[PDB]
Amino acid sequence: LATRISNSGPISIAAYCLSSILMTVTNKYVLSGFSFNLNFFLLAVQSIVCIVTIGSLKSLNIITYRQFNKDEAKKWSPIAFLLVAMIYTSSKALQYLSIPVYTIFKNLTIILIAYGEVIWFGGKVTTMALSSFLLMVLSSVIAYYGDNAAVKSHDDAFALYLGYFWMLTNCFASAAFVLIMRKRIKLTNFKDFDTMYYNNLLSIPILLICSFIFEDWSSANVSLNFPADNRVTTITAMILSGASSVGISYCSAWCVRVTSSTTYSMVGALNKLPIALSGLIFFEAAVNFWSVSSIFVGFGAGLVYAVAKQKQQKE
Amino acid sequence: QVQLVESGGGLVQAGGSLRLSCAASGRTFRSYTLGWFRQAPGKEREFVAAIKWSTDTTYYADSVKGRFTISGDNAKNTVYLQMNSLKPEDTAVYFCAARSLSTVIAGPEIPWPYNSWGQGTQVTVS
Ligand SMILES: Nc1nc2c(ncn2[C@@H]2O[C@H](COP(=O)(O)OP(=O)(O)O[C@H]3O[C@H](CO)[C@@H](O)[C@H](O)[C@@H]3O)[C@@H](O)[C@H]2O)c(=O)[nH]1
Repeated sequence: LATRISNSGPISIAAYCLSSILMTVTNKYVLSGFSFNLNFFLLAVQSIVCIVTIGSLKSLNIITYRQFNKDEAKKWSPIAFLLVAMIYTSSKALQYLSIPVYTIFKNLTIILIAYGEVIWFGGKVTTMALSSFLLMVLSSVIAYYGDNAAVKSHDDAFALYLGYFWMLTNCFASAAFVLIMRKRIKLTNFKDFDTMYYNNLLSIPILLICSFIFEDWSSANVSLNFPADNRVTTITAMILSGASSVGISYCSAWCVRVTSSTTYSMVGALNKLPIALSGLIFFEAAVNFWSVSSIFVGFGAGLVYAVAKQKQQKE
Repeated sequence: QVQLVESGGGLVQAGGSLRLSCAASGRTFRSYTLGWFRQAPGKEREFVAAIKWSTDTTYYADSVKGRFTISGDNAKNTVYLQMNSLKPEDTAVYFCAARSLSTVIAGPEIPWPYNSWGQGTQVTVS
């Protein structure tokens, strides 16, 4: 029976889409809170859960990756730092911004990635790709007006500006992580999961130390973050978030193996709309002319670019 | 540190009126639902009222409909809970709980989605 499901096409895409939604909803649940401040601690727990999960699977012979080598970690530390900066600014941006606004704002990353490659990696941008970049700038502008239509005090606007600062920094940190990691993967030759294994190995020590220096580790503050009554729910949300990162990685390699890479690029772009709607259903998000049309213009822009890369790779 | 602080509790004769507040020592109540619970001396926590900050939609408990009035002043990030015609049974510690999840997944009367809580204030009615 397991063989029948293994080769299925529809199942491979359903598992990936549900694991992507699971990651966003649980991450947003813990992050939002009201008194949550320990962002570094949360990221450290998610990384520890990832290392324990893959360590469990490899023991049972469901996933194969390399064996840690000290000489192989000194050449991967720079990418560990770039991962720390990317995830942290992603938690801050998601903490202050809604899930829909965050998702479309994340499309600004591929503008920096695509134009990052032309300067150094010798790539090019076709007319379809350029037409997309304009639509994702338009979606960004509309969404900014969507949030700004509900702020009427000195506060509730400085919160927006903090959300945009952490979002813009995360855009430049995600572009840097993708480009640099691409440059170094030629040197290291990691293939399927060892890239995730080292990422979540070095990320753990860095996050733990950064939590000690930056976050407030006191008796009072810890009580605010994790009230005794709501400990069980918060802990279960953190565990599901960490194990959802492994679930998406295993279901992504699963999707590519069955339905090729052509369908996986379109599945990632199409899945953005379910991720955005999950914010409206699960959390209180503003609904109006600007915000609703921002989801569909930012969705159309992502779809057009995905078709643009599909055309470029064809020839 | 972000904490919710209540004020206005005290002792009031039966049939009187009172007002309680729930301020914030940090971020704003935008995109949150604020609820008011009560813990009688020897019973469990009970829902009293709730309000959605942005859309100002209020959900009221069964036994406090037509007596209480939860309202929100957007100019100071404070949530009020007027109490009228208090019966002696209202004696309890009133807590304020912030929340982010939506009412679709869990009802407004369920405590688990409430991820923050204030210390609370003793309200006594004789
Ligand atoms: N959300 C999420 N995405 C994940 C996760 N793990 C991996 N991914 C995503 O899965 C993809 C993995 O692709 P890589 O193996 O990193 O390929 P790449 O470096 O993006 O490849 C690029 O460069 C090649 C050479 O220039 C190109 O051939 C290729 O098309 C692409 O542009 C990336 O989009 C990555 O973000 C996870 O846990 N969560």
